Amino acid sequence: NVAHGLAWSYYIGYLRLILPELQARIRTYNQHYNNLLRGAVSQRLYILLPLDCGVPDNLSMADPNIRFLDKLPQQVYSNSIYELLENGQRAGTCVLEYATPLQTLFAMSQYSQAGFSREDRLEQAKLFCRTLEDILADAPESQNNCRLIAYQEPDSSFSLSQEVLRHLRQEEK
Amino acid sequence: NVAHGLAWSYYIGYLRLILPELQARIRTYNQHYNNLLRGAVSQRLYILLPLDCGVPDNLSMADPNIRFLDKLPQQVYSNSIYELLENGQRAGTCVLEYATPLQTLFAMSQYSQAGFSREDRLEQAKLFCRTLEDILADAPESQNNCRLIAYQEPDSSFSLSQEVLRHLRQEEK
Repeated sequence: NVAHGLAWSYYIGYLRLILPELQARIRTYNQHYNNLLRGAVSQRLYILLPLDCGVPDNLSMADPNIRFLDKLPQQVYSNSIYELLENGQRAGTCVLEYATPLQTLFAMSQYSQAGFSREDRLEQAKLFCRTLEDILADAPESQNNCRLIAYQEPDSSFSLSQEVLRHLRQEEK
Repeated sequence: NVAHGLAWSYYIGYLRLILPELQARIRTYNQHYNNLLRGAVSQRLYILLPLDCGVPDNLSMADPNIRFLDKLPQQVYSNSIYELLENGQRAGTCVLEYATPLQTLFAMSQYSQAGFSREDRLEQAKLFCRTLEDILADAPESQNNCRLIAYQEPDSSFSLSQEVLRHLRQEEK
């Protein structure tokens, strides 16, 4: 039942650290990194939670319509702005990253001495989102600075860019 | 019951990574970083587990008889060699560090929305060592490359250097 510790550490040792000074680093990119143009990166941190726990080290490997734009300026943690493409053109920009602890779950199910099957993994990943949802709920302001994008995959097709673009548009209003 | 996830992640995402190429990086420091002298740093990774979960960011703050000697050479993870002093003179050298996840436990008990008392912390820290002991047992070779130094503190006095120097000598034979 590793999910509990996974969620607490991820909030306590990461989110609660970067999330407070988050929107600031963004308006800095949007308004103080250029003279000629205002940037339009969303205000929130988008966290990918594939319940499959696959974490490609390049999001273009997950979707060529997700392209790295720039590093979120600092103030040390490194974050990444991405543009999302739709029909060959930019539909949004946000800071985007995987929830790193899913790597632990993935790796746990590739390691014999753990007795960890794909079904264990899934059961644990879902548990992880729910625990994290709950922590962020009872955590002041934090829940508002970020949005959780949990998803699985069928056997049709799946667009990660469309998935993000949803919240990226559903938040414009 | 965060300890389980804490232990698995610490093994899966850290120990199982650095421990394999560990003794190599040490003999490199001991035999290939100098021409005139052979180094005498121990072969194992010494992991501090204060059940109090206090982690000072300088081990000289924990014990002035523990002094930073050098960074363990690489091959990216950074590690630290320490000399241990006894009566003003060097009694051993080893690579030494805290088990980082105890920070999560410490911080959890300083954060209201968690319902985490000192007693919760202790109960959880001990749980963490035991889980980690068990993982390292059923993990080939790994258990041999490292030694776990769990300890609490009274209300007499406690020497961290003496504690380490124990294993540092109990391993010489």
